Amino acid sequence: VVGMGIVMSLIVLAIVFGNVLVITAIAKFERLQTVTNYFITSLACADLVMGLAVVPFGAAHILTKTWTFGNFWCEFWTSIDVLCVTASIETLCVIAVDRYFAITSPFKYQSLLTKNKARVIILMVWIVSGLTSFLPIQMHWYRATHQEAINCYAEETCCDFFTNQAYAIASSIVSFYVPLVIMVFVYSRVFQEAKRQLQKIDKSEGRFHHKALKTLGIIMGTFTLCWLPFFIVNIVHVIQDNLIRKEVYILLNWIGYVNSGFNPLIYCRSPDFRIAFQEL
Amino acid sequence: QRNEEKAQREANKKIEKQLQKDKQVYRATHRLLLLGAGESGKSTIVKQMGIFETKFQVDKVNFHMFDVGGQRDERRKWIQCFNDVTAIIFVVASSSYNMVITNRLQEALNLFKSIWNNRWLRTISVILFLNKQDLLAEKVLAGKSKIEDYFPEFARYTTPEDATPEPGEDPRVTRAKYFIRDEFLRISTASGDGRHYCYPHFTCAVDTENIRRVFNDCRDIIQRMHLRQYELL
Amino acid sequence: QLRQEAEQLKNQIRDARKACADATLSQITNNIDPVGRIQMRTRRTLRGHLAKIYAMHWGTDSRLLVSASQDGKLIIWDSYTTNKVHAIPLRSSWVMTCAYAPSGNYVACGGLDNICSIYNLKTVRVSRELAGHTGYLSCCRFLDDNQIVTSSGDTTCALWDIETGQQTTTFTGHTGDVMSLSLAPDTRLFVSGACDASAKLWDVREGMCRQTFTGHESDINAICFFPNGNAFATGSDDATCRLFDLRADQELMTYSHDNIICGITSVSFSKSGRLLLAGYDDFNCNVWDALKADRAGVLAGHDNRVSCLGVTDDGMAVATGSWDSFLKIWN
Amino acid sequence: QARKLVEQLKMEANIDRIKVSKAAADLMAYCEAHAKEDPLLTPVPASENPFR
Ligand SMILES: Nc1nc2c(ncn2[C@@H]2O[C@H](COP(=O)(O)OP(=O)(O)OP(=O)(O)O)[C@@H](O)[C@H]2O)c(=O)[nH]1
Ligand SMILES: CN[C@@H]1CCc2c(ccc(O)c2O)[C@H]1O
Repeated sequence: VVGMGIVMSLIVLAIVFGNVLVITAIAKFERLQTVTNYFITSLACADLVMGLAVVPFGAAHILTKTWTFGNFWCEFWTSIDVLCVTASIETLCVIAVDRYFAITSPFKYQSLLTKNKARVIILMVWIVSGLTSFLPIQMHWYRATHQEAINCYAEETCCDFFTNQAYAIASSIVSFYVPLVIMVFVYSRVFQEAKRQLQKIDKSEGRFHHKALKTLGIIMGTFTLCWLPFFIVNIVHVIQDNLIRKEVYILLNWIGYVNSGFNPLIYCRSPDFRIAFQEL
Repeated sequence: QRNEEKAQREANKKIEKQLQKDKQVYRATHRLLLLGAGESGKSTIVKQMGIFETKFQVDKVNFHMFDVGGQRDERRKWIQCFNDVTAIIFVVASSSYNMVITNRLQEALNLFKSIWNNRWLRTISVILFLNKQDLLAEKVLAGKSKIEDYFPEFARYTTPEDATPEPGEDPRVTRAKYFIRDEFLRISTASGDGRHYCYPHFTCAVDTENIRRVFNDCRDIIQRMHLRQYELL
Repeated sequence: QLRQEAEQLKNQIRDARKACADATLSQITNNIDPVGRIQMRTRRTLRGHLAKIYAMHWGTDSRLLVSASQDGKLIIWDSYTTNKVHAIPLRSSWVMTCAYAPSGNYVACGGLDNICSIYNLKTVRVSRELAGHTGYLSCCRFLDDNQIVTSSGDTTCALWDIETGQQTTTFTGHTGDVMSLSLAPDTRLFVSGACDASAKLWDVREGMCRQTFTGHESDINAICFFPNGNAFATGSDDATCRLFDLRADQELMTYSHDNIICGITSVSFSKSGRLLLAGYDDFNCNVWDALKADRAGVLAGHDNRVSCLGVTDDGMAVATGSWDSFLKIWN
Repeated sequence: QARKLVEQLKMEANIDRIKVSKAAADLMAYCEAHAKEDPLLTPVPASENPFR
């Protein structure tokens, strides 16, 4: 337990530093303010909120093995967890669809995406995440019914997660399983277009004269490896009881959290962004 | 007092609204620059489809062409203004290898090399039209003139394996056409690396497929730019 | 025959120039106190242009100014409150210069259409079109309410009559494109720098060339009179500036640095004639010392190449324009 | 065309020229005399600055 605090103190610092740097670099310089960069700001805001108001309280609760903040703060913390996770995941699908539209139809891309439409889309995404998280949890439509659930809800010092079979399925479907297929289809089409363009170039100037695969592999693999096992066990532990332990659940959930710190290292590797970072 | 301030604010609001309205029209049009050597056929190719500008629409897309013919200086100090165009159209008469006017193709090649290697024009692609195909075929069929007299390297040149000659093409006319196209592509490929490319076409004065060719080339140009921006290409 | 006589005359001129160089400006100004450190901060930023900017001219009242952009617009600002006053749409989208009349009644324009156009502000509509040049316009300046001097790319300059649209006189002698000009304070002479690395001192009343200076090594992009009227400065694309004297008829000082390799797009003096502000291709502006040739400040608030630069008549502010479609007022 | 150039050089050859020291002294005197009324040289108080 001595080194656990040391290792968990670095995650908060990394998340906060990366997201603060990204937000400050976007806000300070006018040349970086485009339509595409609006979604990155929302993703950074969600990751920053997760790094600030989620990781420290969870780490303290794990270390002390007791929730010393009554019963209101446990529910508020759970609502914030769900809200931040959903709002972070949906922005990746938004960005993927944006790139799909930008590459597949280049003539109509300028007219399709505007500042007002981007703002409307971001507001809709955040509203949907809030409806998924805050509305059911605070209205007590997610609690379970077994004796252990009642006992843990009664205790003020105990704050554990118990849900009914329908809520887990609905939340997993809304948060993870719907964006995944959309992103897979989008990136398949993008890879096809890139391959076609490369073939045309080679057929044109082949006599005188890998990147897409690596980029797509990074983008898909990071997200899938970070968030896939948790949303499998989230249904496994309700379908088949007495099959999933608590420590495994916590470990997979925390593996999911650290994906919020890797985001600035994937969506902000641009010469303009690097120059902006250097100027700071 | 505030009486002048209110009128100033109203005028500023009206001007800003007009500018916002005009920005949408400005951002959804494509500008093209038309260049060519002397007697190459710029006027004939533009009529079929200080300064001269034409506007045409294909597939509900707005296009806007320019033809700078008012200035005929050997140097081009006005070439730095056209550093934000979609593409450049270069027209050359490929059937003028025996006109002294160094012959004409040498001057055209030098002009193409100078345009390609320019500080401001380092991210603009070129659509290349090799005009006057029928005259080139007629010259090749006749034995009066030989290309090796003016271009010695043609003697050791051989037709590339990847070719698409039409049924009416003789083995010699195809060889000459591909020799000239390769002569241009050799200069094209050496200088740039991924930033901008060249699109060569064989054109005469009776075909009416040039608008489709420009449309497809511009679509490819924008698609490649977007692919390269995201590091997918 | 004639060529030998021309060479002999050139040698005689060169020998005559060398006999009058008793001392140097750098030697005389050794004991004067240095200007020190000068720092300028942006006060206003103007937005509204959809494309890059080439031209800008201050008003006589030191409050209004005009600007021209590639999108085909001509906007008049109010630097005190940042309020757009006018927006004139242009027939041709390729504009390269603009000017603002001394009385504020009219504004001129020109570009790649080989035509100079005058607009009546206090009537906005086109008032007169001047044609006859066979090359793109590079500059235009108002002598008074009824006269204007223009230069074009056909190696000639002309003096126009707006009322009738006729060239009163024409100036010839350059072997390259004329790139800029500037009028004397009393409006009796003017200078023009061309693309053959030479500048000449013309006479408006007579119509003849009086002096020629050939100190540079490449194209000349900018020119500006000293406030006194007995000197001027030029800026070429070889990253050098030079100060010429009319009476001594030779170069006095050179403003160059070893860390600058980019070209110069515009120059301008100050109210007292002590500072010299020059814009460069490396996205920033440098401030020199006229009597020392020592750099004394840098203005680095732009994100693209600086194309124009101007100082107000009262010497209260400096305006700059760039290719990112933004103007900035420094103080 | 050569005759015109010869005439131009002949006209330009006969011009009086003054000492470089005199011109430098005149420029220095003008700069020194008009140094007080230069808002860009000596910064102006913020009371009389219309841009701030
Ligand atoms: N026989 C034949 N002549 C052609 C063909 N294409 C172009 N031409 C020549 O083109 C000429 C028509 O004038 P343009 O092609 O516009 O030449 P231009 O007006 O001088 O154009 P620029 O030199 O670029 O300014 C005719 O006299 C033809 O000789 C062709 O396919 N067949
Ligand atoms: C306690 N951590 C929570 C538990 C369940 C859950 C999470 C995230 C998104 C969801 O849709 C969920 O249902 C996890 O972050």
